[PDB]
Amino acid sequence: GSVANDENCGICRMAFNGCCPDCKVPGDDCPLVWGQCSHCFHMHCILKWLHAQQVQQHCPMCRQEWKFKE
Ligand SMILES: [Zn+2]
Ligand SMILES: [Zn+2]
Ligand SMILES: [Zn+2]
Repeated sequence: GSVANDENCGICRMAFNGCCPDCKVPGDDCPLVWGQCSHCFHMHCILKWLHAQQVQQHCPMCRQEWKFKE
């Protein structure tokens, strides 16, 4: 669990210090992407979330215009 840990994604609830679920990559070019806010999701993941669904663009969590923050 009931703890509030933001160290885990929301789409695949994985540790930012790990490799994507659908990606068996060792750890070379598979980092993560952050948003306007603490929001931190895996590039490929999030990217696909918005790159697959054009209907809604608003962040998958906040109602703010999804921003590909650095
Ligand atoms: Zn990956
Ligand atoms: Zn966000
Ligand atoms: Zn993800």
